[PDB]
Amino acid sequence: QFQFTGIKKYFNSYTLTGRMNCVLATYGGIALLVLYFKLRSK
Amino acid sequence: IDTAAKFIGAGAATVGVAGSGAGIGTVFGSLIIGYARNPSLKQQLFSYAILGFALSEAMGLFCLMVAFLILF
Amino acid sequence: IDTAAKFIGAGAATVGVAGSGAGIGTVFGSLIIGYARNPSLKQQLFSYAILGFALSEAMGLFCLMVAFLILF
Amino acid sequence: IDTAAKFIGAGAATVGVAGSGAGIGTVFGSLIIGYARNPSLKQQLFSYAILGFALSEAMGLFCLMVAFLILF
Amino acid sequence: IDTAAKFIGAGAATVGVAGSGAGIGTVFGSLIIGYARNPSLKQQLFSYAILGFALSEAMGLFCLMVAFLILF
Amino acid sequence: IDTAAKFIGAGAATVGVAGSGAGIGTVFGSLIIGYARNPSLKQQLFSYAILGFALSEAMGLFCLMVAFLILF
Amino acid sequence: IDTAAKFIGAGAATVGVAGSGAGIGTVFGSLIIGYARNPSLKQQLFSYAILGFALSEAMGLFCLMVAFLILF
Amino acid sequence: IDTAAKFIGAGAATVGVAGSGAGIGTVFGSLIIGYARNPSLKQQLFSYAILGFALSEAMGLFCLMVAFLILF
Amino acid sequence: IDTAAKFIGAGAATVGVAGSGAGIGTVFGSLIIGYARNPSLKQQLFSYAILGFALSEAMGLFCLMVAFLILF
Amino acid sequence: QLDTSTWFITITSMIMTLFILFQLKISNYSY
Amino acid sequence: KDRRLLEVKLGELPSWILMRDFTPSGIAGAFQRGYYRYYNKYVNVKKGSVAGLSMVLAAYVVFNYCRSYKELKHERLRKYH
Amino acid sequence: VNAAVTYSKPRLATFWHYAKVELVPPTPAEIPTAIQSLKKIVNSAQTGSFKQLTVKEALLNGLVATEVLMWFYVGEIIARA
Amino acid sequence: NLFASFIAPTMMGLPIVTLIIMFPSLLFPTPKRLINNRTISIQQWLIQLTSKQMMAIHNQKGQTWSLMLMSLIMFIGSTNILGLLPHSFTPTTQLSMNLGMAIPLWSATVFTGFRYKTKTSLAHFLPQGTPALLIPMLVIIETISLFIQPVALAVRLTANITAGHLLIHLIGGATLALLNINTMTAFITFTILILLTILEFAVALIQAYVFTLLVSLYLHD
Amino acid sequence: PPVQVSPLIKLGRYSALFLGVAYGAKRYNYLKPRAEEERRIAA
Amino acid sequence: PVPPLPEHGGKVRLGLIPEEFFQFLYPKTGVTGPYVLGTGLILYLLSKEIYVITAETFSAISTIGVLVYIVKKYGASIGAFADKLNEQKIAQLEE
Repeated sequence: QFQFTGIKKYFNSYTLTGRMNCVLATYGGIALLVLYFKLRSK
Repeated sequence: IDTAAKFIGAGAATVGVAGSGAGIGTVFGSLIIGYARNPSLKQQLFSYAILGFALSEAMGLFCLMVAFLILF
Repeated sequence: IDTAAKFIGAGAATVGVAGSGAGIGTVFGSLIIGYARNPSLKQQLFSYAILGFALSEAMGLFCLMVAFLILF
Repeated sequence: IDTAAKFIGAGAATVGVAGSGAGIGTVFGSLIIGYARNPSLKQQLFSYAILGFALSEAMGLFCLMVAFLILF
Repeated sequence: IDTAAKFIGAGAATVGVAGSGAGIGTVFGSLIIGYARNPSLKQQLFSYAILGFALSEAMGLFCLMVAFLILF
Repeated sequence: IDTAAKFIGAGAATVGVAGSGAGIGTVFGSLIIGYARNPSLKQQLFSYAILGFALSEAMGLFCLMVAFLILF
Repeated sequence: IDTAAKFIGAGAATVGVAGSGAGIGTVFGSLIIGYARNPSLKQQLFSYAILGFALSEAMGLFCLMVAFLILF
Repeated sequence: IDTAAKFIGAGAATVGVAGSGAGIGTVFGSLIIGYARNPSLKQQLFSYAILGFALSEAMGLFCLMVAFLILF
Repeated sequence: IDTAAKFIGAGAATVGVAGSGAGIGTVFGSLIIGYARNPSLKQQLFSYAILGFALSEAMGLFCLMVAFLILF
Repeated sequence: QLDTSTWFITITSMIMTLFILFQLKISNYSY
Repeated sequence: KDRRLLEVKLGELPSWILMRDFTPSGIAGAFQRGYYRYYNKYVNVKKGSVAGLSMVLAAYVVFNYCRSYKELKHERLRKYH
Repeated sequence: VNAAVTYSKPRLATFWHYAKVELVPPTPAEIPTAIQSLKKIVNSAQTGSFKQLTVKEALLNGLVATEVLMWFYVGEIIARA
Repeated sequence: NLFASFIAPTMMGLPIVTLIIMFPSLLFPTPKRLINNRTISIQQWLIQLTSKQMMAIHNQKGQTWSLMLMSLIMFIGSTNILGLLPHSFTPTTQLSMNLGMAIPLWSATVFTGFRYKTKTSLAHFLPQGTPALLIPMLVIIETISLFIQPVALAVRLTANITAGHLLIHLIGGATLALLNINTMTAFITFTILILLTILEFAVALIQAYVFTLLVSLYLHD
Repeated sequence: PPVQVSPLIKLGRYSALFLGVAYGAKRYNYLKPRAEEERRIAA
Repeated sequence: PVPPLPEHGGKVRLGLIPEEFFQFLYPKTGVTGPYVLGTGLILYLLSKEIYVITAETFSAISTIGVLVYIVKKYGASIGAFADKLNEQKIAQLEE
């Protein structure tokens, strides 16, 4: 709403590199899948 | 069966605190000699000493966590 | 029994981390006395200290990783 | 089989106090050489030595308390 | 019973890497104090330091390889 | 089995004298170089050395006491 | 059985290499500080360094041979 | 099965001599440094050196004695 | 059964020889920094060291002989 | 205990708070 | 009527329920009022004291104690009856 | 000692007159007054009751009632020994 | 028993970990006037004092990261101090958020370095100067040394706080038990003495965590 | 500024104090043998 | 043009309980009324095992004691130091 314009410069200027959270998401998903498989094996 | 093995493993693992003791002894010992060089800047060297002691403690504290983990 | 052997081996494996504490204590102890001698080259001294602390941590965490792998 | 197996585990967890036996010696040794070059400022040096000795002996008492807990 | 022997042998042989940390801490500390006196000669000092660091880490790696061999 | 599981903790509890020996070596050594720096301050140096050695040996004997009490 | 004895004996004996690493660390540390202080004496300083390295390596190789004998 | 306990307990208590062997070198090492700066007072530096050496060797002989008592 | 305990105890006894390897480096290290000053005064310096090396190795050998004794 | 494979909510909430709330409040400062 | 709840008559409670309209102000409005009522009274003054934060910390502590009751009474009880 | 002089002596002089006036078994002469107060309660109980009164007065009455509730708890401790 | 607080993601009918983790932000009022009360002046003075001591190394590009680092240090410091309360729940205990903190910033730095200074960013693996003839041996040393930074950076934080809380709980249990048998106030003395160190040990961890990242960023900037 | 209080509350306090003492005594007497009986049965 | 702040907020007894609660019960309970209610509440909570004594209680005691000591031994200096900064800023702008 009225908060995007406050830090819009930051988001589109310098956090471009820091915006790579894909590695963390993939690692978390893989860990969760492995844990689910282990739990299902029982 | 397993109780004895876990207890002896915990007792063996708890010997990792010697390194931290030696390190903290060494750092504070260096501080007193360094201070004696010039009484000025004592707060700065003191800050360095405190940082070193805290870092050594952090590097040596997670040994007991494994002992508590094996115990429970 | 095999699980008991794994537990006792993991417990005895962690004792090698004590080397990290002594090395950390020594490296930091040198920085304070060296700075006190020549309070001009703070930047190079701190860079070398940081390099030493980064390199010295490798062995202890390596041993801890070996213990974690063998236990599980 | 239980108390007998705990006897060795408790006994093997009292080695961590040995590491506390070197830091104290290193600390007091530095005090001797540190003041030898600057005969004044004895009080602050003594205070720093006392602080270091107390900290190291507390680090040893950590392992002693763990050994006490292991038995019971 | 053989698996238990392999596990305990691995858990005992892994301790030998402890000395690498102490040696690394020693060499880096010497570089700090050495640089303080003659900053001009910082080019030659490193070659010596690297040599020592590499040698100690090679010894530690050799011990680790022996431990891995006894595990497998 | 109870006797078999005994005398092994007693053997493992006597390895704690190493730190006391290292500290007792370290203190007297520091006194030598300290005396050579300034022969005038001798009695105070000797008093400090004696205090340090007494404290270090007092810390060391705790392991022997534990080993003996567990033995009997 | 014999195999477990061989495994335990080989694992415990191969830990006597930390002393050699610590010795190598100290020798190189002294060399850099020594050259740093008084230049134009590299021959003797390098000479003493080699001798110390050879002595420490021989001391470690003795324990390695002992482990070899125990295994076979 | 008690004979096995006697053997392994004697083997474990033998490791108590590392402290004396490590402590001996620092005393003799300190002596060389102290003599270089002030050769004149060569006589007094010895009494202290030999006192430290005697104390360290007595501390090692204690562990030897306890190991012999356990083995017999 | 007794043979396995014999092997384990013989393997564990050799651990204590790490003290000599640690001390030799410190001894020869003192020689380098000591020779750095008053180089011409060298004969006495070398003599002092030889004695320290001999004593350290004698202690190391005294530690070792019990291993062969217990093995046979 | 610390590993129970329910890590989605904490990560999402931490990202939200750290990257919105604290930066916005800390931006309104003078020096 | 529209007066404060502590001022409404006892028999007028159903009447004030009809007046409860806009009192939540979409729920969030009531919290908006409540935050500023405390903040502008015990914090936003020329010189405050430690009493500004101690109330909040004590409330946090008591709220935390309310959650763990289940486990405590489960076994931590000393005596019976 | 001195703190005892500054508190316990005020305990026996200031706190004594503060409490003994309000904390003492009542004279039997006030029993008819309490009965008349019971009649006051009954008159509202039959009809009127709240009579659209202020919430604050009810809160006062409830708080005093809770204070009265506490003494019965104290008696159990007295008998428990 | 002991492992009750740690494995307890704010137990309730509906999870409230978000409420617990968002609570600390309600302690930093935003300035709205030229001259303000005492409670915010100290905050802004502290922020100014801390800023000039850490971000005074980077040349121009590192000055952009100033807001992120200050927010990070304030957040971690506020989270750790609030956990000393008797029945609190420190979110930093959980490994999940520690793992979700280290990886993004480390990745940002490492592939920011390659984007602009690829020639020099590739050279940092080989140590500067001539390292005798042992090049292939140390080349594999520093590259594996690269990957260990986030793991240690998370694990030390995950470990030390748990160790401290375990010590506090065990000493409390010990001083409770010895009431029945004999009288010993040495244990409560130990507790009150250790509490000072546990109180002042958090801020050092915050400082180390921020400083290591500062150094890592400055290398590739 | 000491203030006299309503005597109506004043009597009601002491009455409850006496009644609480009575209840505590009676309940202790009731529960004393039952506890011993339960402990003996547990043996 | 924000109007100036009031000089003080509210008065609190024991640093945790405000004066308005004391004023509210004054006509009925009296001068010393509410303290008795507080003590009775504590005794009732303890007697019926609503609050359980565990190992955490001593840790809570120690944690509260440290903060109380710090506040009592450094309260005034922090306030004066807080005032001095505003004084300095005002002086600079006026000059």
